[PDB]
Amino acid sequence: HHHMLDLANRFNFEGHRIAWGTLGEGPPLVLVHGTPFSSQVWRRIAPWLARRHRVFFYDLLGYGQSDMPDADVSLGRQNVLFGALLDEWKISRPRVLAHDYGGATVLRAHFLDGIAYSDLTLVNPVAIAPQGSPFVRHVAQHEAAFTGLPAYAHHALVSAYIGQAVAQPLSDDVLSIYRAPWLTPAGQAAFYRQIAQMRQRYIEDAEARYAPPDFPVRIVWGEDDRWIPLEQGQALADRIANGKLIRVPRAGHLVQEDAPEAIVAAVLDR
Amino acid sequence: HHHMLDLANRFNFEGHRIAWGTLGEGPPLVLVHGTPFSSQVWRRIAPWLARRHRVFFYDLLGYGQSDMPDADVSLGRQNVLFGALLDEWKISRPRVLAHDYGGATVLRAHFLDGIAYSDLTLVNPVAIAPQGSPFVRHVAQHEAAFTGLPAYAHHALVSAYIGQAVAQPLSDDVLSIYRAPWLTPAGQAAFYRQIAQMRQRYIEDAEARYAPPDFPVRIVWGEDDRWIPLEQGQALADRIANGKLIRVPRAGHLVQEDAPEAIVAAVLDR
Amino acid sequence: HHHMLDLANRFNFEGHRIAWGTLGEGPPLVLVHGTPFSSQVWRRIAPWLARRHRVFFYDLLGYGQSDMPDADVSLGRQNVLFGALLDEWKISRPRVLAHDYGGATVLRAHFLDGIAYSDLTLVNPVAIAPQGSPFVRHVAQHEAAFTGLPAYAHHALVSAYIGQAVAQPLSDDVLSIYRAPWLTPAGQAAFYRQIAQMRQRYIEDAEARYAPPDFPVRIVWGEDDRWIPLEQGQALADRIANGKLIRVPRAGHLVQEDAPEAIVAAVLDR
Amino acid sequence: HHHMLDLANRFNFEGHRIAWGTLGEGPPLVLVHGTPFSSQVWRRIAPWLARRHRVFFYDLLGYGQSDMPDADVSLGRQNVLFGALLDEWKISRPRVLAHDYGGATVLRAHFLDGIAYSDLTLVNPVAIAPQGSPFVRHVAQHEAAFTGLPAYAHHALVSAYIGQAVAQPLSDDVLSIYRAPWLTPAGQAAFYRQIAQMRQRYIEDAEARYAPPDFPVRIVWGEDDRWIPLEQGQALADRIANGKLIRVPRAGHLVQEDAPEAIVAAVLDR
Ligand SMILES: [Cl-]
Ligand SMILES: [Cl-]
Ligand SMILES: [Cl-]
Ligand SMILES: [Cl-]
Ligand SMILES: [Cl-]
Ligand SMILES: [Cl-]
Ligand SMILES: [Cl-]
Ligand SMILES: [Cl-]
Ligand SMILES: [Mg+2]
Ligand SMILES: [Mg+2]
Repeated sequence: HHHMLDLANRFNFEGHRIAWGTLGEGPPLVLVHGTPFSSQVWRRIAPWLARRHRVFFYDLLGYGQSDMPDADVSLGRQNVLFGALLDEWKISRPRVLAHDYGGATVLRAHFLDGIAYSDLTLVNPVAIAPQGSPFVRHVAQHEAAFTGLPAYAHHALVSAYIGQAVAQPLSDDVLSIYRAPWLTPAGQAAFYRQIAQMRQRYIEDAEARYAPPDFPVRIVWGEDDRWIPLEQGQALADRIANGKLIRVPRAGHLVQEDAPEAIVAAVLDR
Repeated sequence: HHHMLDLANRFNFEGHRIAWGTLGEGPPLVLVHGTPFSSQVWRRIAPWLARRHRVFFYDLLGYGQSDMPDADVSLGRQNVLFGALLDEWKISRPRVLAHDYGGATVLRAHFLDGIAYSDLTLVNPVAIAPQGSPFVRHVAQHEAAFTGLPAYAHHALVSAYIGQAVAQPLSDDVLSIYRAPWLTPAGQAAFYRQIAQMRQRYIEDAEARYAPPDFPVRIVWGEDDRWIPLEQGQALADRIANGKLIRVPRAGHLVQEDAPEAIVAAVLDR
Repeated sequence: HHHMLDLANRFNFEGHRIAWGTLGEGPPLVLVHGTPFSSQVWRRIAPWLARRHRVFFYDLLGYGQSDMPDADVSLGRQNVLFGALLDEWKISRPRVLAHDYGGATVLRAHFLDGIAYSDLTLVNPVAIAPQGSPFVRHVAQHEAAFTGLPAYAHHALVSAYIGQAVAQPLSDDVLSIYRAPWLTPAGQAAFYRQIAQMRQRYIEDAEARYAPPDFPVRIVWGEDDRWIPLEQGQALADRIANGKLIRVPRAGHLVQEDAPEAIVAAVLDR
Repeated sequence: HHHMLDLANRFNFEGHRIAWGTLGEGPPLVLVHGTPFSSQVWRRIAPWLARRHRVFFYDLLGYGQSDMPDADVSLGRQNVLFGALLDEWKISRPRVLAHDYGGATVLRAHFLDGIAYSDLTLVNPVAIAPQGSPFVRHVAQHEAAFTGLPAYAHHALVSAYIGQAVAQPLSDDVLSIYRAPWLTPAGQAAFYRQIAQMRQRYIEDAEARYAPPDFPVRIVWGEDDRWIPLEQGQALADRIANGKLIRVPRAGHLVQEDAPEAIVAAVLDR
């Protein structure tokens, strides 16, 4: 596979270590991943965006190379960390590129917390409620029953769940990039924890304020998304992007794997 | 793959349909499968045994093509069904070939119910208490939590669980033979039902009476079985087979897939 | 996989039908593939370039969906066809995006035939002599022996040869896209024919004239190319691009499959 | 996969080392493989035949672990070696189990050289003229073009050719067992060498003498054999086996991989 992004740095967020890294120089561009993934979703994207921007990426608290504490790692926490990183990085009016729960996080940070962006690219965002597959919804009710699974059975569930996000099946090498953080004893608990902490109110609170903002918004949408119906993406575009949707054929929820070129084009050909 | 066995007959067992079939002519030989499989474990074995025997095979109540009722399908039921079928078939002193819970069933039918056999070939039988893999032991405590899973997640767990039974991974075609009965709504509930009903007492009651029986016994034992430790196979051989164990290297629990030739040899090369 | 590009049009070139298609509106951009592939190498690239350009793509004579005649299909012919299509399409100073033998063809058309471009993006071009893989050099000496192979053996060789062009193995569905044109009786003969017609002089004639052209030029280079050494890519960049290569890590010859996002970035982030 | 047979011994055949091994004790049983394979075709069969026989197996000159000389390795040589081994092993009237060119060899040794057997089991033997797949016939006419292939192309050809012998595709681990001897520089030359040395006369000379022998003959025939038409198997059965075939459904030429249990049953169930 293509190389993993180097998240060399550690930011202390309220006693938790947050992994982050940067590439390139120029105007700031911040990349925000979703669940159950990590900044590695940008490994074929960030290097091309870094030719003309200083690109920032970090792993959400509870994900990837960041700490996975027995603590609040929900969307109620992630926009606080997002704002804290922008201040740590001393950046103003960043370009923002965000996927899934990362999209929820930057929509909360703008509409609830007032953070100004220079422009915003969303990729299959979780943005209007209710949201959540039946698996997420069922697992959230039996957390201890799933965290206690034998390692191989957990391995199989994580592998299948990640597989639902793509229209083209991943190679095992690539699937491993996203699965591996969840396979340690801490990671297995962390996987079901962030599912169990999901709550509709985090998205509903942001959605109540949606309106076209004072910066351009574009929404890249994998048409074959098994998790969110296409018409929900169009409804979001109607609400904040003047009805504009960048539809990506033969791509599922994880457009970064099915069609990273689509995201590169959307950001660079703006 | 090889042809599936035709189980074209239906026997009424206390109001439940039991699928069964036969091949060949000659002395009777009855094949008994275990969990979570079906008579299809004999599809590469029964045709060769049928050259000189009238071979009978049936699907346990709750498995395969037999009915999957919300009722007792435990080992406490299966020996009753086994004896009822021997009566229905009007067979006396069959040769017996049995695997896993099929082995427990024919051991109970002989040592508890007094049924005489011509000879007995066991393949990785569940015969010594306690028995239960980590997945079965864990899932037994969370039945509704697992039956409630979305189809693709249950699909993932069943595929992985079946995979633990073999040393050489199955092709998808062959895995599908064993997985498919558990994927309908009734099959999904039935899969977790037969796990929830497992009890050590069904094995313990037979084990308390173990001794060399009044017919030849041999035990074919896949050495790499992930579900039953070799020590219990050695114990069974010491208790009922005068220390004789046919160890099969590089074969897991499901010897019928890793090394069906070993079972054909054990039965035919007396 | 992603949709195949629709090449619904046919151009009559000296009695041979040439397949081609177009997407988008605006300034013209022409895409030129290489061997042994087709315009399908642009199926994840052309749609994004078509957002702001009218994209044209065609299959080289002897390739893809174009006719596969028992005639000259070498690079000596392809620049004549390229110029004929530009005239047919009535396009002036197109942007050009070209790979492998497509690069050789557009370099010949500019440096030998004087055709003007407004911009040139080359991807792992065949441009510096000598060029040719071990398979090509061997098979060029035994055309009849390989054409005479039974279908499944030719199938295996074409599959293996195509696989040498990528760093990440293709799915069988994607490999089929590129292999299928070569599997008919006519396609099997055409595959070895275009190998046997290769000659270094077609490259050498163009190379003698290389200098920085009067339009911008950039070279995308998959670093792990098994068919062209990096040093020849650098030599070309030294001659026509002021020493600049856009290096693509973990990408082989067929950057379109290993890293299509790199090509999209190189064209659009100009 | 199941472990490889240990051919621990070496026999001097006319200045060439021949690999051979034995398992078990009791009456002799000699196993003879065919092309392009080795004694490893018996790795799941020989251990079960050894429970009551002393089983002998060796690799044909030119194959497997035996020497691969630039010398005659054809069927014209192999019956000489077979007779020399029987004499070296001091065995008389052995049971014989032979496949493919191994069948041709033991048929030639009996009907042309007069060696008496006590029992003969043939598996998809080469025995009736003419015999030879289009791949074999074409490669035999262009030997130098194929031996000079790049290693990866030879690897793909050998893999595909072996794949034609099975109805169920091999795992790569198992395919490796059969492919590996042909991948060294010496093995690559040796692979095309034994194809190029094939001649119909070796079969025709034996076929002219076929008649029911003074020992039992059984013919195991994989019904899906792509290399030898079923009609030639029935023709052989009519001439030396009283018209009897042991048909094996859903098995190809290499019955040892598709259905080793069928060969075990055929030898032992008597
Ligand atoms: Cl902090
Ligand atoms: Cl909620
Ligand atoms: Cl219990
Ligand atoms: Cl694709
Ligand atoms: Cl013309
Ligand atoms: Cl030349
Ligand atoms: Cl190998
Ligand atoms: Cl000949
Ligand atoms: Mg288990
Ligand atoms: Mg022992």
